[PDB]
Amino acid sequence: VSLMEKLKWKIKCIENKFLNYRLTTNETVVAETEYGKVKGVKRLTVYDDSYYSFEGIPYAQPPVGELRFKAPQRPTPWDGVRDCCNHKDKSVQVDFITGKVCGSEDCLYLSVYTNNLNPETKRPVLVYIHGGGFIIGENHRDMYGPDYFIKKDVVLINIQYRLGALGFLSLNSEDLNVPGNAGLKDQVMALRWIKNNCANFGGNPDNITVFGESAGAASTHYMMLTEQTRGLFHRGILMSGNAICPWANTQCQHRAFTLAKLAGYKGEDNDKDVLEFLMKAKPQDLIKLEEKVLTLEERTNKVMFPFGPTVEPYQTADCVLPKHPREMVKTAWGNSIPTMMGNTSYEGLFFTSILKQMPLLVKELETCVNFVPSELADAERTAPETLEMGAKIKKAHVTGETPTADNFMDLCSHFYFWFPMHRLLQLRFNHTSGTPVYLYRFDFDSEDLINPYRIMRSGRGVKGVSHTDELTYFFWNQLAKRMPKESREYKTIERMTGIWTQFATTGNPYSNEIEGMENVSWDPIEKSDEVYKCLNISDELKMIDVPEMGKIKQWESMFEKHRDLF
Repeated sequence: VSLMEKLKWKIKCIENKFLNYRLTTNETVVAETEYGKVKGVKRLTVYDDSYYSFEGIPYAQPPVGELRFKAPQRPTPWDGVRDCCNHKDKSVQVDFITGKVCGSEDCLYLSVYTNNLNPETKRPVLVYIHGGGFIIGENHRDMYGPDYFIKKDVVLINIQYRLGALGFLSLNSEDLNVPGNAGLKDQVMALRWIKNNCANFGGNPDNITVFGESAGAASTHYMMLTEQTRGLFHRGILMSGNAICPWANTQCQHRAFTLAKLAGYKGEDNDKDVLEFLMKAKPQDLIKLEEKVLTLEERTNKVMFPFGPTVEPYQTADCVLPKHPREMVKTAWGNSIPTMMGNTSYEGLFFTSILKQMPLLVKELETCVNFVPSELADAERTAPETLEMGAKIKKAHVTGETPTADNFMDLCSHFYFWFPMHRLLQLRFNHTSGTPVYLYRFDFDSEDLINPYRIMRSGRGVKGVSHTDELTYFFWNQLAKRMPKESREYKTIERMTGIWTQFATTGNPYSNEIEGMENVSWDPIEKSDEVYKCLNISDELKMIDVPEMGKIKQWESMFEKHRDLF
């Protein structure tokens, strides 16, 4: 990221800190938790609303020393009052703005927010799991400010979880107790905490909604798939992602050795000796080198991250993913709760930045063999069958004689997002009680209000609604400003938070008290639907057939001769 966005962000970081001190009040309050008392503080928003803020609540033991790479354990309770008027640090990670490593291993906390600690009725609880490809992200309010949501009468909770190799290291040997998915196990334990403690903050423990975007959507989906969380919550929202996305799981059992070797390890490839080295390495050395772990073959086969959620090699006490996600959908308790899913109108637009550095990537669309689902494609991507599948993909997105950057970004939309959603809906249909799933499409474009992901994707002055463009209308961030209440952006905040809270409350997203929704008939998707219908969200709200549907069926026809793998 540029020297200009570095000094620019540095200034906004200094501004957000002064604004945060300014928007703080003297009204501290104390709440009960099952681990002891916590002290929160009341804060202000730029729209002159206020909320109670409990930050840095530990939901697990700090996963340092001998707990590194290990499943999390419950934290130690305290007497007295724990100070929660400040944020703790984020997980160790590479800062996308600077490129420096930041964060700390002591990262397992959650934050709780609400406009009223003593509501006269129990409120719907909303749990946000942040995205960031399982390698970046945080629950700090400079990125995920509760300001928009606390205009509503909900309890909003933002969690953190271990990222990167520290969150997702996986070793085959059953004796060392590092099956993988530690970061997901973090999320489970936070869900358990939220279930037993939200009532102390005015939350209804029988009405909990979990949601997230990108990796957060995949996380949300995993929390719906695993037996570990059965009955913990009651609604789910998958925003631009789920667990059968190609980027949302990887078999990384061999990559530990590689990481150890990048970090200066001397010796052989057995897990024990590898683990011993990694266990004493500086956290920020491991994270800084994760970028270098993937082979050129792996990057070629579109493996996006070295460490991430994985099928665990053996089962233990806190096992989360004992089988491939497609298999888990077949018994998943979460299939039987109300679900909403969606995508933006131009997801792949996110990859503008990557294309700018590698224009050679556009030539991949000459045969498109690299984008054929990996379970179908051959190693070298040279078999005639693979060239055949690649051709069907090519027909879907190459509009001219030569592929363009726009063709490319349009393909990514489907490869990374629309096609996986399709596969999930059809799999779920064969294995469900018949609880509704609702679809939306986020199509509202604006440059007048943005979020920090736009700095990373180099989305400055770029038309179209990219992946993460919607976050701006759910959460306050240090690049936000107060918007006139009649502006299109303000109306979209209102609509977006209105629908999400309406869904959270009732398991049904429709409300006539939401402006623009008076002609809306939002029906869920049925197994017998050849065509998906979705609430299209732009300047107006309108029910439509998903525009991406023809290209989706094109991708599905790759599985004409392998219908078992669909």
